[PDB]
Amino acid sequence: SRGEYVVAKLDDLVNWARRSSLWPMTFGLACCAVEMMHMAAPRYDMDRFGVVFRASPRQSDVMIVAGTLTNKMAPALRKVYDQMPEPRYVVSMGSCANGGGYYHYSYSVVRGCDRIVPVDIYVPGCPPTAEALLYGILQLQRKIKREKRLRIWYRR
Amino acid sequence: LHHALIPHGKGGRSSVSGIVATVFGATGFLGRYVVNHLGRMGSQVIVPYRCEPYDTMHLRPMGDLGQIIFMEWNGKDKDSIRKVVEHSNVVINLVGREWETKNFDFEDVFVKIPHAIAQVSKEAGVEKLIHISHLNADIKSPSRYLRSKAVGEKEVRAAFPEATIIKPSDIFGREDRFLNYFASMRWFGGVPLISLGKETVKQPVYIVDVSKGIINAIKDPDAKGKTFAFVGPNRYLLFDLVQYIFAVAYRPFLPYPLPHFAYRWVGRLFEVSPFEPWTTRDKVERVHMSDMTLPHLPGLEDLGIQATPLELKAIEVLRRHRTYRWLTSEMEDVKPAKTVN
Amino acid sequence: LVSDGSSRPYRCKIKAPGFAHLAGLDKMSKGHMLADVVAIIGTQDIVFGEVDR
Amino acid sequence: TYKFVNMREPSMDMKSVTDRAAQTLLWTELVRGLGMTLSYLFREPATINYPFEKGPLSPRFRGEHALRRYPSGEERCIACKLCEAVCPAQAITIEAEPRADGSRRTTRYDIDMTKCIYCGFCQEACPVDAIVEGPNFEFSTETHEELLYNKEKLLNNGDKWEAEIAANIQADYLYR
Amino acid sequence: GTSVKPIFSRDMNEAKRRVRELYRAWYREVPNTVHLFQLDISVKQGRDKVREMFMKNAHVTDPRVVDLLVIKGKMELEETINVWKQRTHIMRFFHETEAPRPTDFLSKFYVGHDP
Amino acid sequence: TRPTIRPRNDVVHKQLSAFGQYVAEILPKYVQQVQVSCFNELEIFIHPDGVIPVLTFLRDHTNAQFKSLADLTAVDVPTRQNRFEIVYNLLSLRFNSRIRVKTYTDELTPIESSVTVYKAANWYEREIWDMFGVFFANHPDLRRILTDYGFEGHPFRKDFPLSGYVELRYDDEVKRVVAEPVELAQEFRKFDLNSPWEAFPAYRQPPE
Amino acid sequence: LEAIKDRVLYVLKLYDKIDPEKLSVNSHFMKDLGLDSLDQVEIIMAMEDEFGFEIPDIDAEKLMCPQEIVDYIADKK
Ligand SMILES: CCCCCCCCCCCCCCCCC[C@@H](O)O[C@H](CO[C@H](O)CCCCCCCCCCCCCCC)COP(=O)(O)OCC[N+](C)(C)C
Ligand SMILES: NC(=O)C1=CN([C@@H]2O[C@H](COP(=O)(O)OP(=O)(O)OC[C@H]3O[C@@H](n4cnc5c(N)ncnc54)[C@H](OP(=O)(O)O)[C@@H]3O)[C@@H](O)[C@H]2O)C=CC1
Ligand SMILES: *P(=O)(O)OCC(C)(C)[C@H](O)C(=O)NCCC(=O)NCCSC(=O)CCCCCCCCCCCCC
Ligand code: SF4
Ligand code: SF4
Ligand code: SF4
Repeated sequence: SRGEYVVAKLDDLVNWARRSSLWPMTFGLACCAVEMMHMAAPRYDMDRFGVVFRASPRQSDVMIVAGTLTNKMAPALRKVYDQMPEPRYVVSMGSCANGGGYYHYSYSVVRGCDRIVPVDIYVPGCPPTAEALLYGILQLQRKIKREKRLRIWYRR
Repeated sequence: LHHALIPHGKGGRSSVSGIVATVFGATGFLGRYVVNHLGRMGSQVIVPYRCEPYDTMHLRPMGDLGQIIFMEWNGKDKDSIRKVVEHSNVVINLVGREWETKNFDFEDVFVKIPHAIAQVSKEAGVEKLIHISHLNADIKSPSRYLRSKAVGEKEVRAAFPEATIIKPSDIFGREDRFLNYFASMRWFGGVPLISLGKETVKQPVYIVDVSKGIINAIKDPDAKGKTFAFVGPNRYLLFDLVQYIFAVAYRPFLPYPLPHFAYRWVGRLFEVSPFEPWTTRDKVERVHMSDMTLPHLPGLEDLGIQATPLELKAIEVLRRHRTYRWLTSEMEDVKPAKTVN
Repeated sequence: LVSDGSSRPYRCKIKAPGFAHLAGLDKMSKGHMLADVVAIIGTQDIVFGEVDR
Repeated sequence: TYKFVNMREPSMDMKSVTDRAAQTLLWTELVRGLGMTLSYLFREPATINYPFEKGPLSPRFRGEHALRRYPSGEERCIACKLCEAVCPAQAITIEAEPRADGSRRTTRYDIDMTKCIYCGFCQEACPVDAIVEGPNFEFSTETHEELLYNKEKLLNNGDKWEAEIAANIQADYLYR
Repeated sequence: GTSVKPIFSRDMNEAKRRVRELYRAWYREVPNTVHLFQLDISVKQGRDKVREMFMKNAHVTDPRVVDLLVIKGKMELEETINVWKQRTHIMRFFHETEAPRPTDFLSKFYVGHDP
Repeated sequence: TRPTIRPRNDVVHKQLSAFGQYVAEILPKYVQQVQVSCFNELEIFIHPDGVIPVLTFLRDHTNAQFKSLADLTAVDVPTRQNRFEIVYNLLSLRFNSRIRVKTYTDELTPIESSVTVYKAANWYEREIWDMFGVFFANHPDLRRILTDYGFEGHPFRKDFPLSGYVELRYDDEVKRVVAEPVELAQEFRKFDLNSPWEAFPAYRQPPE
Repeated sequence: LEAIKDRVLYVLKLYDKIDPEKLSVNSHFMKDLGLDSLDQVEIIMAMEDEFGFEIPDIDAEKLMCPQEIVDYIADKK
């Protein structure tokens, strides 16, 4: 159909820009944040993929929860996630952000950032290598490609 | 009971509540509240969705690992309905639109889909079925919404005789229609009201109260085949209610009478939007219609929930509609509206 | 490290150098500005994993 | 011994004073910085073309876990729970019982990959080289539950990566 | 020891004086806490909660324990005044998301093994 | 020679013992006990009300210039009448040495704040209070440093459970993070690792 | 002093736990009205609200009756 074809091509166009223009928030906790820095380093340059760090959550599309989320920090992480405008995606990195990590049975650690914010991608490791995080970012990009928002709207 | 369905724990996040609930229309306002309550209780929740998976993201942190399961379903697909209700002992029906799209109408969302869900659930052996209807569901109602509501309620009762049919009056909350719709008339200059809102009496009900009643109806053993009416504790005139809404929002209130046919034409103009319409003729009819009084039907007090008055939770919804000048004004700063009891 | 004769340490206090430096951050930032405070934090070289433990 | 980093003093002769004045007026060190940056511009970048080019690794690399087998196909694990005892994060759960042929074999062997710290103590404590940390590291998942491995998943990982794991163990087992 | 070192307040009279002073400090702060944090509760609710939190330690008969309690109360107040806390903690005082725990023997017997 | 056995330092042992005798003679009013461990570490156990005089002496005396406060912590021993054991580790750069000063206190007894002797005592004593419940009398700003705002209980006590009593999560109904009673999907598994056979005869205690 | 008396009585009558029917200028807070220390503290703070001046804690304890309150205020003008 003409309408279905138009909405499919338009959805592919929209998903391409979001897929190829990821702007993660400058946000790191604990040891896992160093692997983000090595990913940004020349060896595994994230900028060549369209992945550019931005400081303001308003101008950010992806939150990389990289490191341990504590009880004293959870309100701030939730606040910045809320202040980040839609569409927004979440990549948790490392065992601490995935589940509890080395500090699962701790009185002051949140056993998983998904108790606070909806997580789109989980990157396993302690810390995951820069290659592993780059693979996670590419997997997030492929996940973005499969979104069909205009196709859902047209058939709604 | 099956050994896996025996409740365990202290009713926390990681406990077992023995409830396996398929929540149709969970990607909505009442749906999200009900799913949150179920997950907090510690139940197995299945979320049938037809929308984009991105729009189901907020439901993920609502339960522990493996308790929320997302399965794609189609409204006119009994195979998908059976797939999503195969292993659940409770089925909750909250599907409903306030407008009519090209493919789905009020007949589809309120008669065909609820009847299909009720009939397929009966074949699958689902123990309990909760079905959400409207309080002002009249077979000869002026609104197609309410006519379809009544017909679908009859069909659901015919298909699943052991159902619990809940009839909320007018749900108000953060992501609601009621308070937001009445507080969003700022942009169109004044507030158009039919007969200046002097002939309409409404008693809105709190969303958390509705969700708690829905949860309690599941745990109540002697609410199997019943009909409950969920209404608020206070009844207001429409004029008084809108005046209180604008007073809490700290917006100037300039009401004016608009004849019913003119308001219907205005609603007809606004419903040509392919996206979610701001208002429709059916919405205008429902707003003008007065909330019915049904003393014989049980309610929140019968289910064990004390209805929360509007004056306590109005500031949760209407503080967003204020400006920086009045953002920090306290809850007590605005006098309660004039009730009609 | 305090050991009570068993196979598990009874007490383990960890003295990180960044704790005292960050404690002294306030004094070093007297009569300075925001950029100067940024520079002072950088020159103190604080890692909050070891600061907090 | 010790040395002073900043203890020099500049000569006050006329030539040095004029050189410093020229450096102040004509931004010589700024031009030097520009030249260094230009040199780096004309150098060759160190960026690898991922995923078509992969970073170097070693046989000792700790990645995704796996449960191995003897060449006969029998499982190596003997349910001795040494890995469970030594696991710093308590990420391993083991339950065993006598098999139909009387072997000491596990019925439950779960590893929580959101709790594991990938420290490699389990493969050190294994006396039969059953549990290993293989070479795979690209196993990111879209859901939390997929990272809660069990015995079936770990055996599948072992069968999937057995050749590379065996080669790495052959290459590095003389240092252990 | 028979001669226990006093933190301050000596006997229980000065401890009660400090308790009343801290109660006044908390009471005059509830409107500011409601205004700044943009709480949806009433001022009366906040004052009632302060009163309840004071009353749950009314059985203490040791001046040193009372002094430590008022020290920690002043610490909590200075956390609130300086907006170090968020709405999260102030509402954590209210336990707004807990289900009503049963207290009768029959309900406890029905729900589980909890004494 | 014994390659696997750490060598002893009799010179340093004798020097530390002589200095311990020196300080014990100088300050009989507070010094309860002096010890030198066999790996050359000097320890002084003093009365709790002598913290300020002892630290001031060990900081300002010409023969004891312990200018740097290396560490300050506490050890919780519930079986003692005074459970908390406050430990000061001091470094003397002029004489290239280290010393340890240990006092005792319980829940309700304050310990005089030593921020007038060393400035690092500010944050160190704040941490001690936050983690053990020990109150320091003249502290310029005594408040929690590491625990969450509004946290109840002092985590490092031996009787405080490992996972605490509350846990945090985001509740969508109230649109904020909430604190709820702790509930673990998998309980921490307690291991009894001690062998029932005595390991060190030298540390055997009288049966009594 | 009649103005002070009526202002004090107006403040007292607004208090929820104060019974206006049994309320009188000579009614003791602890005995006649059956209050406690914190209720008296709240009453003293409300009195500070009306007259806009500070009441020391030692002075605040010597105001157990409305007559005592009005006498203290009159002495302080
Ligand atoms: C002014 C108004 C806005 C203007 C917008 C239109 C102008 C721009 C037109 C579109 C820009 C180019 C879009 C196509 C990009 C092609 C690049 C190519 O590499 O993409 C491939 C194909 O592109 C996408 O897959 C298809 C979607 C993009 C094209 C959509 C169809 C055309 C839409 C309408 C275009 C004209 C607009 C008309 C209406 C305004 C697959 O890439 P991908 O797999 O990801 O990368 C994997 C990583 N690799 C490379 C290392 C392997
Ligand atoms: N809200 C109110 O004031 C009152 C509501 N009710 C009734 O309560 C129920 C819940 O209402 P509410 O949450 O406010 O409304 P919403 O519009 O917010 O939610 C409707 C839900 O049904 C789903 N849905 C809609 N159309 C279809 C379809 N064709 N096929 C499948 N799923 C569909 C929606 O999913 P998606 O995101 O894909 O569209 C969404 O999950 C409704 O039945 C309504 O009639 C009764 C009284 C008052
Ligand atoms: P009258 O003197 O007869 O009665 C006095 C009282 C009722 C206090 C007792 O009879 C009494 O004196 N008891 C003696 C023991 C004692 O001192 N009890 C009081 C302990 S002090 C205390 O518990 C302080 C606690 C800190 C305050 C809690 C803060 C909570 C703030 C919540 C704010 C809500 C958000 C707005
Ligand atoms: S997962 Fe490991 S590397 Fe990452 S923050 Fe936790 S301890 Fe550090
Ligand atoms: S690598 Fe370490 S933390 Fe991970 S399962 Fe093995 S022993 Fe446990
Ligand atoms: S250490 Fe090896 S043999 Fe022992 S239980 Fe673990 S995997 Fe099995």
